[PDB]
Amino acid sequence: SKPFVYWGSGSPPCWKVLLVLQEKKIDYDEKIISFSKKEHKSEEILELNPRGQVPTFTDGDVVVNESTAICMYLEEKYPKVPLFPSDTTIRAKVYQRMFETSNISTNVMEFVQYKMKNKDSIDQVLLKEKKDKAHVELGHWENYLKQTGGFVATKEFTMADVFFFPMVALIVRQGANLKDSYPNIFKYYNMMMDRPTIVKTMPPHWAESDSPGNLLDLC
Amino acid sequence: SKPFVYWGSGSPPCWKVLLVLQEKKIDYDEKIISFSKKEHKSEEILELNPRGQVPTFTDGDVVVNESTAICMYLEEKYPKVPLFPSDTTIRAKVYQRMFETSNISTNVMEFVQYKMKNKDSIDQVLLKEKKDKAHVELGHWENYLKQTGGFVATKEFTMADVFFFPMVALIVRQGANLKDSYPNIFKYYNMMMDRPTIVKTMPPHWAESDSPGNLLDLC
Repeated sequence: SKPFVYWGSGSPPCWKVLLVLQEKKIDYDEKIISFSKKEHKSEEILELNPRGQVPTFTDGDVVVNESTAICMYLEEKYPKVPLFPSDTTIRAKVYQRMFETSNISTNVMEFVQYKMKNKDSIDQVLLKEKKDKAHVELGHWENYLKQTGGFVATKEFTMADVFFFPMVALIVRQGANLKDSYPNIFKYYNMMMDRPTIVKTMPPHWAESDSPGNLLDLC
Repeated sequence: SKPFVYWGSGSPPCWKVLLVLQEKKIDYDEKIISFSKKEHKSEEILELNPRGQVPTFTDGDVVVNESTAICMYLEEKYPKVPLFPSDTTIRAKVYQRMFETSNISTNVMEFVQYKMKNKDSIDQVLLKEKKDKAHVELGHWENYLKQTGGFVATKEFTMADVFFFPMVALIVRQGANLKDSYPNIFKYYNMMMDRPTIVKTMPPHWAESDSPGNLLDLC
């Protein structure tokens, strides 16, 4: 009857879900949980999601948890505002961009991961690899955006941008200065940051919290 | 006109693609590359896939690389033999299982990862965590299979099994003894191993190569 979504601030998988709902204009109920207070580990969550993770989503009797699965279900259940074009060939490219975004987590966020799981423990001999790998990954997306001149997969907003943008917003959040090193991504970020649905779904805790600044040196 | 797939032995993302093609009975051309000889890094591959990875797939003018994207494209382009049921609610569960399989790589394969990236370097204090985490992850799937009594998402073979099985076959390949600890997964594995399409797509190099045996102690 009416989708309900349990989610938390700062979580790209949660953001993906909110963006799809907003873009498709679907009315939904929500429960903003507290990560710092471990509410994603509550019994109400576990009943619906034995992994005790967010997002956890329900829609009538339907219950779905994996962020990507939720997005796919919403696109299929509410076809009114399609986040995929109709041409099968073009759709293939949207799917390609969507799933390729996972490489950003691995190749880029690992630079932020390492600068924490053992910080104050120099190893710039290897650290060079990671930072360099982050630059290589970003290069791909820089090119993609350069090629489209608009969004990440086509000249129109699609499911691919739902997956991509949150990752870019997170990167900027960590203090990355993309203006001159990655002009197209920066331009993409600025355009998207002005999109009403994105404005509505910015992570609530970022406004009053300081940027961790783990990518201030990325460049 | 006729799909063409570049792929390598032992790669779950490649296996996923071959299974979809075989299950849907789509006729395709193929180029079996050599990982040990770095043919996935060839110029012919790079032209199609700048990441120099496999699987790389083409179908006429369409070019798609991400394994999941390839599978989605095939399901959409060749609807004759659907790997998804028609009911949107049930499809949601198939999507859920498909994407949740990624946790197996992270929670289970990490036990195999660690027992290599720094083997002969005891740390059973932490090692306990990893092994234990692998058991927790497998528990979920044990339950799922217990609940269905058949396949991983429903009582019918679906896209979810395409994603799941390769990961289980890999686990067994590493020497896991699931018979008594995870009876339903073992039963699932045996049934699937007898499925003609799986028989046809077993990783070619496994027959004459010894099992790495990194999960012989998992139990």
